[PDB]
Amino acid sequence: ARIKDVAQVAGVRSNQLVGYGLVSGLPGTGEANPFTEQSFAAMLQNFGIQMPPGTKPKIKNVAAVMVTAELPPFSKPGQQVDVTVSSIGSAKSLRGGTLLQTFLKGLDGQVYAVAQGNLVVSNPTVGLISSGATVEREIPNPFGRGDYITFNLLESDFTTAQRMADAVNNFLGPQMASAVDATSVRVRAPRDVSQRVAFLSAIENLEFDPADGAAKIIVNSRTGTIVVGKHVRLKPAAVTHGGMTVAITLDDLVRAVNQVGAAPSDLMAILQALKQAGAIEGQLIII
Amino acid sequence: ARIKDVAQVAGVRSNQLVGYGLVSGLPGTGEANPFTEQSFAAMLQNFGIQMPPGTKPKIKNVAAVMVTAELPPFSKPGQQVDVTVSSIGSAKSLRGGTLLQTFLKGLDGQVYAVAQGNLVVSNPTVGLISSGATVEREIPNPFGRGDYITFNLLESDFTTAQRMADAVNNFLGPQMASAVDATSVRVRAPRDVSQRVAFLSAIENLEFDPADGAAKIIVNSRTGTIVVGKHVRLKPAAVTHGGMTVAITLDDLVRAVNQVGAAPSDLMAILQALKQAGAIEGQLIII
Amino acid sequence: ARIKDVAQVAGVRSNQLVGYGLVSGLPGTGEANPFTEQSFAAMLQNFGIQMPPGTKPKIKNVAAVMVTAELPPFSKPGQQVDVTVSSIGSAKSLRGGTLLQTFLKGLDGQVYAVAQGNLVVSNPTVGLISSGATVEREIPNPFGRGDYITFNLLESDFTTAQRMADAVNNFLGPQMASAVDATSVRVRAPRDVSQRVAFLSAIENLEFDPADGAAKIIVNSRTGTIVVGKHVRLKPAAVTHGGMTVAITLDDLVRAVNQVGAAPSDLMAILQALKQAGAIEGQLIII
Amino acid sequence: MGKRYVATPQQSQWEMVVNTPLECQLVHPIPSFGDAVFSSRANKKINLDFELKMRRPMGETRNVSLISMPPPWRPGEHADRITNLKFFKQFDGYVGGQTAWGILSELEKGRYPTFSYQDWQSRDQRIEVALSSVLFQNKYNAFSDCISNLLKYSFEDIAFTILHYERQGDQLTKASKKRLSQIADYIRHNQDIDLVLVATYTDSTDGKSASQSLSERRAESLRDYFQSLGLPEDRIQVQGYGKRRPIADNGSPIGKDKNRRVVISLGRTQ
Repeated sequence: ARIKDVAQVAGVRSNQLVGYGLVSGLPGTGEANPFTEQSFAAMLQNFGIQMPPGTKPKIKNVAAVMVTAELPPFSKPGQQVDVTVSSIGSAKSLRGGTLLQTFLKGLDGQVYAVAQGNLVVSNPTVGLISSGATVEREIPNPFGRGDYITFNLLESDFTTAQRMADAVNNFLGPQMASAVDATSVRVRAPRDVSQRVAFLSAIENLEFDPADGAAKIIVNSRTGTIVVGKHVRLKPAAVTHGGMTVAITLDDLVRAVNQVGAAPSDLMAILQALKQAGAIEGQLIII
Repeated sequence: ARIKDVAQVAGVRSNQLVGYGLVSGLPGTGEANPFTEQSFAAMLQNFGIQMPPGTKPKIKNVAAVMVTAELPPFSKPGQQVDVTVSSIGSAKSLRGGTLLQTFLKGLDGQVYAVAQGNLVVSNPTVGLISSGATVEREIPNPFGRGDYITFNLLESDFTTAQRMADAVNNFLGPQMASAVDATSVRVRAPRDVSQRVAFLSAIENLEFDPADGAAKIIVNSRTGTIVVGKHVRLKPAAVTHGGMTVAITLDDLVRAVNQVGAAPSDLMAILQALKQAGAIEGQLIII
Repeated sequence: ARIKDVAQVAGVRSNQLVGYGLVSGLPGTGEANPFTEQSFAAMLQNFGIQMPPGTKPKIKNVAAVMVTAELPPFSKPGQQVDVTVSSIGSAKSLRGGTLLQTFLKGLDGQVYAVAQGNLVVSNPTVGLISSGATVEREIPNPFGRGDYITFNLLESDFTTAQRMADAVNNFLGPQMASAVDATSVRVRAPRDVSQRVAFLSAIENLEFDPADGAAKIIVNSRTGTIVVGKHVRLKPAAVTHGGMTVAITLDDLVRAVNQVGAAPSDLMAILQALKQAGAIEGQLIII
Repeated sequence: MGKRYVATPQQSQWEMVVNTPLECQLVHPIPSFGDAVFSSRANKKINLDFELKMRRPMGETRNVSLISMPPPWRPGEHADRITNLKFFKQFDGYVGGQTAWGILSELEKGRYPTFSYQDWQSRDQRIEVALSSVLFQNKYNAFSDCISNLLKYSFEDIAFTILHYERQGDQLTKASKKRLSQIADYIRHNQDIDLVLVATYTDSTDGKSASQSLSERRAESLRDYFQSLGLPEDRIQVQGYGKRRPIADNGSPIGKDKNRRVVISLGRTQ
């Protein structure tokens, strides 16, 4: 696995932008909500048409939506990012709509992008635009600062952190990378920003073997799927479910489930009994 | 991949223009909204016909619309750009309409284009005009300033940025291009604007191989499609879904889905369990 | 069994983050609860739209939810974690929704993550997001402090604690690890944080045999499954159930159950009689 | 600015070109400049040659400065002046003795050995040539292993050999068999050896005809052995001189044993 596949550079982050806007050009599948009409009236005032107070627009092709964009790291003004458009009123469908000018604000309350474009919906009330938002401002980055760069593991593990440190040391030389915890690995990097990009290009393509990790059993209590990871061991026991008795991975337990009618989701309750009896060498996680 | 295919020049941007207008010549598929009638009355006053106050026009061939145009970089007065016309009232169809004179305003509130023309609609409430807007004003550009030009990658990556820098250096000579982050590459350029255009013409056609990028799994939660990118690796595990057990890309998991009735969209929930168990070497992205 | 499979490092803990948010883009399966409308109005005020007091939004695509995330140990800012989204009002379904910006608070009342994204629901009122929460703050750790590290057994046992101590001593040398109770094992570790990670990497992969543990019988009173562990012995006795008499693991008792009609869950009551007569060498646990 | 020739981390590669018990050759290609070759050869003494081989030959003899420059990705570390060499005209740069081992050591620490000098082909301007340490460790381990598995004798040490026979029998003594095994190893690993000259001759104890017969039988046994090593028959030469041409005083027990001997002389095509 390449380092870039299983890790991210510290300080090189994404940012989330959110804004309110109106979607027009709907085939009569718009809203009549008070906030939609209020926003529509304000927008019309912005163009020189001001209705008398208390006038009902009777609009049916306009829907109020919430626009969200994720700003990739090193985003420069003039670039385009995707936006997700979701209806917040009572519009039946956003299919075929057009997002009007909406300003996307950061967590500090400043506008960083402007979103327009045509919605592509499949849920008819959520659509996407491939280049809806144009980046208008930059977010500063700590990437070029300091005397080292840091890799953050996507899956935290002490062994994976140490193996990535060894991979860099073998490639470059001794005392070059060090694991500071189960997630972060610090690599000494050049001070020049151009040399650091060239340096990081060679390092992020290094190959190493991530560790297997702790043995876990993942149970989706609402879907019924049971994922048993590697290194999970079930201690032998006599399991009596329904009217039949079986002796002890899931293959034997699934057969015991199939013996009686019961249900494939009855296996989720057999594991909990095994966990209480100490017959599982691992972690039973319910998601 | 050519540089012009995978990158954009910094400072060479598009601009978005928006305006309000009326669409006439509709076969009785117009509006009766108060703002449509108000705008119609103001337009008629602009031609010497002023109805007494409180007069209802009873118009049925006029619809109020929002007109949007994108101004390409280096747009000169006299050029024509496309406009998207979307209905904002309650008109049933814009098919066969004619957009009347509408002024398109920039983000600074100034008029940069005037839009007219004939609508071509397929959604019957959104139409397009191939040369609707005529550019009337210029937007200044920083392209000819400075001692360098900058390329912004469409897909940000450290390796792609460095490979594009090497491509320029190999073509021209040493110390010519430098990658300053994962997105931007700076190339030294002539001071003369005519020589810079000739210089950029040779550079933007250079060929190089963009990097593969980080391994990702993209799941469209509303359509059901799952796109597994290159370099994604699934660690072996025992997955029990429904009543059958399978052992471990998607091909094996799709067969496990097809074993039981279930649904092709049940695979989206199997991946989340694998992600929780640490059996995915990559990023699971939900769009 | 590896040490990392059956034990956890003391001081290396997870943290639970909880927050309130709204889910938009629902196909008309939203709420009308007073708190949902109040939160929606406050959110709209945050964007410049303030409805007059007493205005009913009449929203149908918005649902109020509770967002929960678990913060893994050594979580750094910029990382992404899963979030579970559960409806708390009266929404019929959260399928196809979009979680709006919600702040996830710790047990001390401070915000440590921000959650957004697209919900993936199978129960239609609970959904999951694979990278919903972005970590924004760090929680300090006592991992690098002191002159030793401590392993906490997932299944507490004196023999397992001593065997893990012997496994470390055999690998490294005498007087290196010591069991302080049935759960914890203390291993002397380097003072340098980088050396401690390298040290812990070698130690957590050590293999040893966990002890069998106390003999137990686990009975699920609501499912009917009876899990009889190893080392459980039933003393011989004459059991008369229904109209037939049997003499004495579960196999004989299951046959006695099958003799009469009765039910497979009548075995749970036969064990309690055996427990009262002192015919069980073990613990009868009801879960 | 200046011309610096170094392999970037994406370009740096080390290779073990010759890996035999007679020679070791570790090669680092310096892009746009040439090669850097470390060579060790089977010998009784510690030997290493470093050769900076240039595509465009050295224009003039120049004083060269060898420094141990830290790589860019090591801020806060200073450069160590290693030494001053002389690169000669139309010859590859050569560093030998302890300095070549020091270059290998500075590469082991993760540093860049840099040769700086004024290039004649470059309008007499100062240029730098650096050896990259990227991807050096594994090939340095392989190089150390091959150096470990080097013969402890050279062609000069075995080219002339004199072996002795036992008092009774047609077999060589213990030490003579050991030396013959050494010769066989060197021959089997060296393909440049063309000629083998064998001159058996014995003591005066037996009769002249008997002496000649013994000497010829011994010569033929040695010729068959040398054939077994793979040399073609047209290369081996064997002659039995009997009890003639004594090198020691016949009559003394030690003298007769001295004369009971074979001469083996190798000849190579280097």
